[PDB]
Amino acid sequence: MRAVLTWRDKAEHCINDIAFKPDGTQLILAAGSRLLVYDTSDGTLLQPLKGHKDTVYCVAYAKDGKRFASGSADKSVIIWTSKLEGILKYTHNDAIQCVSYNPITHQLASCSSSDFGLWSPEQKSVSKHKSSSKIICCSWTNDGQYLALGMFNGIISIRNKNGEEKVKIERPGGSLSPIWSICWNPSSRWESFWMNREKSAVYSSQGNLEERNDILAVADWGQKVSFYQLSGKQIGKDRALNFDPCCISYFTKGEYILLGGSDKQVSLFTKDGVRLGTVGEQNSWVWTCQAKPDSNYVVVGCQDGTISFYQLIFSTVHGLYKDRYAYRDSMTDVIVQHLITEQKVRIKCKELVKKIAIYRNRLAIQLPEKILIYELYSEDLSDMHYRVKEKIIKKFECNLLVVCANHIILCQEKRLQCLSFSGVKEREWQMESLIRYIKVIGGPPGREGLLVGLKNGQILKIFVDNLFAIVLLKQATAVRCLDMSASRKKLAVVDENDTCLVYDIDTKELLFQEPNANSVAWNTQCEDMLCFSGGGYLNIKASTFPVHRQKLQGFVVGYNGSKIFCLHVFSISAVEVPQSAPMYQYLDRKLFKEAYQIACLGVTDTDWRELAMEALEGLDFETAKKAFIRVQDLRYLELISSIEERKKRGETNNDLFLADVFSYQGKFHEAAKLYKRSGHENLALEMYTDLCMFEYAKDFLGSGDPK
Amino acid sequence: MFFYLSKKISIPNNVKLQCVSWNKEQGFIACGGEDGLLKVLKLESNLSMNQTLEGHSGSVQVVTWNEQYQKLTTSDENGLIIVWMLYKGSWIEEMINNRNKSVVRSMSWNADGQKICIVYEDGAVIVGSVDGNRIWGKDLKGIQLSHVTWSADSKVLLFGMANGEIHIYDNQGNFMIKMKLSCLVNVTGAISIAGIHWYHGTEGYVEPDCPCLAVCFDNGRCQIMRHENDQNPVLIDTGMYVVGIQWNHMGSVLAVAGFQKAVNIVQFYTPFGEHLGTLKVPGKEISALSWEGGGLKIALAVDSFIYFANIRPNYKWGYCSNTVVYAYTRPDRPEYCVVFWDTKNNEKYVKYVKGLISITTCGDFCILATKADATFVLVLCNSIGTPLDPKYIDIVPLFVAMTKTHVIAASKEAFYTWQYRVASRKEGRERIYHVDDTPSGSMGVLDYSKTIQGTRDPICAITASDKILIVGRESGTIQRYSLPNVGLIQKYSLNCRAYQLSLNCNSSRLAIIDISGVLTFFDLDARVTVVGELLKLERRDVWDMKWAKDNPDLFAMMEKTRMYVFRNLDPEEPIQTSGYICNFEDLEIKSVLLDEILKDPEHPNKDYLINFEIRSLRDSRALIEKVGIKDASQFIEDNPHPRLWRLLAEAALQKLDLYTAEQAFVRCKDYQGIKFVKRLGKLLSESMKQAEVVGYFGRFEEAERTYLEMDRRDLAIGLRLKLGDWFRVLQLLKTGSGDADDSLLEQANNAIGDYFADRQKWLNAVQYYVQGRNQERLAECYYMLEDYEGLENLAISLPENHKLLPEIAQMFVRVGMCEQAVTAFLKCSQPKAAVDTCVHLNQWNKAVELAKNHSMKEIGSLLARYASHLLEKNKTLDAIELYRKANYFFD
Amino acid sequence: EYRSKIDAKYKKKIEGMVRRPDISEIEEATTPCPFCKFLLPECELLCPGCKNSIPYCIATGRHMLKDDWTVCPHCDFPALYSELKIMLNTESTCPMCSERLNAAQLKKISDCTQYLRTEEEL
Ligand SMILES: [Zn+2]
Ligand SMILES: [Zn+2]
Repeated sequence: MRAVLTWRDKAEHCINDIAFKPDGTQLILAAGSRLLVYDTSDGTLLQPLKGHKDTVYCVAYAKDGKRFASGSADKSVIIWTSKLEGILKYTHNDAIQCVSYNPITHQLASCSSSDFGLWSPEQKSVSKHKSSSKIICCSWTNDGQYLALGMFNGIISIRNKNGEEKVKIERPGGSLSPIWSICWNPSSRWESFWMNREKSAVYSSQGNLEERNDILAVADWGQKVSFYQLSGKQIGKDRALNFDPCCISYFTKGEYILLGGSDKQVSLFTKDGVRLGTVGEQNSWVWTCQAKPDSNYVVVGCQDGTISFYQLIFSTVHGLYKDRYAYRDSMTDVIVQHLITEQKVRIKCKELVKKIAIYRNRLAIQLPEKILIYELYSEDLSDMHYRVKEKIIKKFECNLLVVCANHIILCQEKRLQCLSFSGVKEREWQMESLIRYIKVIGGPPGREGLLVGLKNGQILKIFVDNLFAIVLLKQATAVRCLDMSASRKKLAVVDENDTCLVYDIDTKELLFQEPNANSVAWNTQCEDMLCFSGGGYLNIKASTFPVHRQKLQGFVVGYNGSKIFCLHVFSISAVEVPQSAPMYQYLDRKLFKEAYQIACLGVTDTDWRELAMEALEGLDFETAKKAFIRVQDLRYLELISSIEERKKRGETNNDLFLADVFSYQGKFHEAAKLYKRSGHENLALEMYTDLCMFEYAKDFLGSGDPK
Repeated sequence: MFFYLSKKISIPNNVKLQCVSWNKEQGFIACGGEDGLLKVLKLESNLSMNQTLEGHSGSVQVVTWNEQYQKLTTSDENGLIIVWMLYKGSWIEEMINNRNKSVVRSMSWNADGQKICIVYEDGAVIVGSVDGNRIWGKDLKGIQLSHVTWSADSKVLLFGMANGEIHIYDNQGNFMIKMKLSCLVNVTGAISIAGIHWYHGTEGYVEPDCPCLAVCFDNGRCQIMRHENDQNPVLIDTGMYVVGIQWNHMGSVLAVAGFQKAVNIVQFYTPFGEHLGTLKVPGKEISALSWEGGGLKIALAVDSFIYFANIRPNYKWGYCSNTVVYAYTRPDRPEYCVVFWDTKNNEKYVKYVKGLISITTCGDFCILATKADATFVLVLCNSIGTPLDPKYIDIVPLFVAMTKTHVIAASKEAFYTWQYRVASRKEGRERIYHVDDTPSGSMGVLDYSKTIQGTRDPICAITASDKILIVGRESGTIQRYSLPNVGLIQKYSLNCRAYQLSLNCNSSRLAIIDISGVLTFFDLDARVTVVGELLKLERRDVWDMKWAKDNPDLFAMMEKTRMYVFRNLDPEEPIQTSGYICNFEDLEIKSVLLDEILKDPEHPNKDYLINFEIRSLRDSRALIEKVGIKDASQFIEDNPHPRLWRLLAEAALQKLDLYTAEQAFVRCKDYQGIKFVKRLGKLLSESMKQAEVVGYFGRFEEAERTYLEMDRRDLAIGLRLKLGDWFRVLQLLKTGSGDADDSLLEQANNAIGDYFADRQKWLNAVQYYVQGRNQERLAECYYMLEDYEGLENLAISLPENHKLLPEIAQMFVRVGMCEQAVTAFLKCSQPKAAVDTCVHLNQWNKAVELAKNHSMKEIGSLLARYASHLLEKNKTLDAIELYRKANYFFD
Repeated sequence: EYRSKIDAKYKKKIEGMVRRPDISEIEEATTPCPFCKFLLPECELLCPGCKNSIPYCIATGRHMLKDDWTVCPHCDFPALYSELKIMLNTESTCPMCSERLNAAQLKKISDCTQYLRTEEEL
């Protein structure tokens, strides 16, 4: 989690309420006696609307982007329209506490200290209904059928569109816990209802619930947040708070909750109420904590008059080991996805997952107060039944988390610490400058290897069972995204200049450099293959050859067999590597065994035939046999068998074989030249007489006329 | 997207029909009569011609199938609702209901069939479950209803007033906002709906957020809107009293049935509002539409007749190498599923593609024209689906024409040429031309300012041969450019608007199928005094065509349900088939039944691939059958062609003439065949030659069985060994005896180990390499499997010296097993490395001990300076630890 | 599996040959097939030319030859006339039938088509 302050601007009075234009273009405040209209993109104040005569307490758009109401302490409500002109007005007997718009029917509901009034757009008068006590909150249901009124008595009256009190929810404590904020869960099918949108005249005044799955979040002044169903039954227990809440809201799809108030800060919560983190730290009470209608942006208005516009950023927390990929879903769950069978598995942690480390039959999840260690037990390659192995209960501070069979590794500054699964600390390594990267490179269960890179530029290998770091390299610039070849014979480094340097780990010599790399992955199955993404383009290298770059959205997480695995916005994706390009690159260099190794990863049959024929012309009969077998051409297989047995019996001329291959493909001319060069014009004559090309046989009548 | 009337069913006694409902899952057609008549029918001509006359006096107005649970429901003008179930192959009334107030205006089942809403004229609404009143029967208000429809999730339930207002409801009598009608703005008089259809996505959506719901009014204007829209595809029709609306089964075509003032019409539209044609039904007046389950046939009620129209949709298919590519949408995933069904190996390759504007094929390649999140993509793919090259272009790839070494993607106002191959890889020369640019012989590179000028004569179709590029425009004008370097050579200005274009191999003539399906021929080079001329071969209902890759004169076409083949404007006998020409080559036509495949897209049978032989090949084969080889050979020599020569040679080989076969191989210039026949003649036994020839044609199992039956396990083994069937070699070696079976079985086991290891399938190759005796590869399998215990066992099982032990010790050093590496090196007799690894792995005790044993004594300085460096780092404790490990206890 | 089973007299020899490999091997001579006159190794019995199994000389085990053909008068098994004659100098019985066989009983056969007839067509 991380929130960046896009813009902050201070008014001259407490910010009472805020409202967003549904398009998100502009927002509206309620500061003192005027309505400030701000541009969401920048924060430049457009217009102070000057309709009311006293303090403005509330404001709300109509979910249609055509009108918005505002009630004030002057005991009046003014309905403005877009383009910011006041077109309608009416009055109450008291200061208007809050006003809201029906999400579907645009039926305005404005409450006050004594009564609440409903007004349809086509209605010619305001229907006033008396209330038990002072109302402070309005919350229309998503379908627009019910209205929840939170009151100063610690009571919520849920009423229909007419005003009849359908149900009454009594928060414990009565007047001990005034109800200061409420909000319906906005996650329903009706959320998409209005996503396809396209002289002040005073108005007179005229004085089942069981099968529905609706959640009302309630922010009391007994310092608790409750969640109530439409039937009055509560959902779960309360969430004890140490501050008076003043604003409870939701994101666009109702996945997270925003809570502010007596604490001079704003907090993000799960939809269940588990605290996730801090959005902003303010200097006064946050009186409103709304969020942008369709983005991660949030806007916070406090009593000091400050308005702050944060952009919430969620960090990708994930691990990958070969064919398994665990990531953080919904900020509290861990999803382990198989990269072959695509059988996802969800693990509920009920707490903010901080770090994830995955390994063969091991899954470490660093919860804010503990680390959960999960294991696989069935001996199946596709087993996906993770059970809890251990719970290391300790408030951990670590830069990186890694997990090995029977061990856990914590990276913290220059300290690389090795703990058991029961929390016991076994070993500790002190590093040179600062650990930037760490990765398990396999090994025996309790004796595994670790590949460490430092901001010093130095790259080390640390074995869990011994207390000494083996120096692999001392680079020039810092290290990032280390990876090691499948055979542990080659290393690949990214060094803060996007320059992928590949080193021969045993001779300390580098092999090549590439100028744009943000992520590197060696093929776990083909040693020569390399992948690296940087600058929005994929790259696939075969040995020391040119690249075959694509466009890409995201960064490379893995490269297994013939599939790249890239992450784009918490979404994994598989790119199918074109094996034919490295195959033909190896072929042009007359490297047939390596071309076959690349082809075995999967190509078409035309490519297989092309490799077979190029091997034949190149006189590599083993690779030619294998490729032809994968095409199953008995003609060419029997030709190669005949050539092999002729070679076995003693024939050791490498031009007769090429002449035969050319004659057998159908050249009939280069084959004749090869036949003559190898000292056999008789074979060329036989070829031309068999083909009945007698005009060419005259050329190869070299012997003369001895019959 | 073509359409033609195909059948007719005259209802007896000339009663008027007021409703046709084609059951989608089962091919049942329910027809409502004007005098109490109600009939259930089924095709394949009728199979289940039924007269469900139980009840239903007066007239019959509404008819709805329940799909799941297969329950028909029918209503009178007297309000008698009857629900019918299929019992004992006949339809019997199951439920009967009668509300005695008004007439049922409409009925509709839920998206899952568990709930039904019926709307009356007096405003009463009755909603029932499959058995009884589910929730409510509401009396509503002073309104007259005409329609009813559920949503995808069955939550909203939108009605239609008699005065022309659609009201959105709650799944109860709770009135939500009235719908905002955007299609009618300038209308003035009274408006009635007459047609509402919501495509409950059940075969996927053509676009991830395509318009689904569709409303039309009797005046003629329609809006295709998603949920409750405010801006939405608007359409204007000349349909006076539009009679009906029907979505396709995939929701990709909308059929609007009405009649202009002028006469009956069934127009077709795309979900985004693009027009597609007009059917021009005979008779007095239409009454209802109903698509088939597969959307291929549409039944429409005209007077006392049920006219059937056959429909050819726009399938996204292609043929590359031996692979049929075909794309379809599915409910679960929001992107197109494209199957690269390789017919040669009966393999499938499912890809998932987001945009997928088009699929085009040429040679062993396939261009998928797609829309990305450099806004549009052209993915160049292999025949097995692997994307070789995604090329990002900006203009819309509305029309894609793919020649080998060129790809032309044309929008309505420009075309883009990209060379993707060389006659052999990417030599990209990307160019963009506006249609009215008249490019010169050659040239600006990637100048995209030409795609925004706009034109009054848009592009309708494009094609490109190896030499020329033909752009068809909406006025009938075609423009011809030189393809390798685009330059405007000629303009022709044909008669009718072009839909499909094709060029023969000579690029000398062009076959044009217009929008109405009429096929004509243009001769580009035939100069009359003008430049090009027509050819007077107008056909009527053509919907597919293909030239030969070999013969300029040879042509193939599909008209309605028959395939015709033309040799220079001379048609042959038709072939009753419904398929798409995958290939026309070597007197052979390969076609596929996409209509059958796309009904079961998961499992395409090989029975759907049909091969035809044109008159020449069929005649030669039949003459070979009737008279002996000797005379058919003379006939084929009179009319020579390489395909016929190869057929004659293979027939002779089957008969084992070995003389006619050799001559016919000479005719084909087939040296492989000549050599094979010479080798076969050198062989001196029948049933040896028969085995050889049955191996020649690829009947490997037949050849193996033949060799076994003649008591030759040797030659069966040899045949299996020339091929790669090593499992077959193991199976055969299990029985009988051989000259050298231990070596043969070891070779088989090593080869299977290689077979599994080349596919990265260790723990299967490890099973072999052990029954066989392979060491070099077995160590690699253990290493990649990280079975270091196996590596240790292998290293201790090897002899004292070996070429593999040093490699094993290096592997051990890399993984970090000092002890096993030291033992392996000492087995190699390389103590120097055995101590260098102890130093490297910081096992100084072993290093000093081995120095004392093997007399190196150079590690004292190593320890001294290592400890000096450690002390320089203030790690005195580490120095003490090493000095204790190295037994330098004094220090 | 076969380790720790070589005769103690020969373990030294076996380990000596393996430790210093000697790939030096004299090539086996090639002789014609009796059916198609194809040159194949003397000890190879399946001819790659005619795909026919070749009878083996009961004296040497080599495949039979047309120009050195003979048969034991007792067991009617093929044999190489020169090779059988040379081997009979030190053995007084047929190697195959274990019957009393002298050198004089061998008659060189010129027409061996009786023994070269394929069983399928005969
Ligand atoms: Zn032979
Ligand atoms: Zn004998």
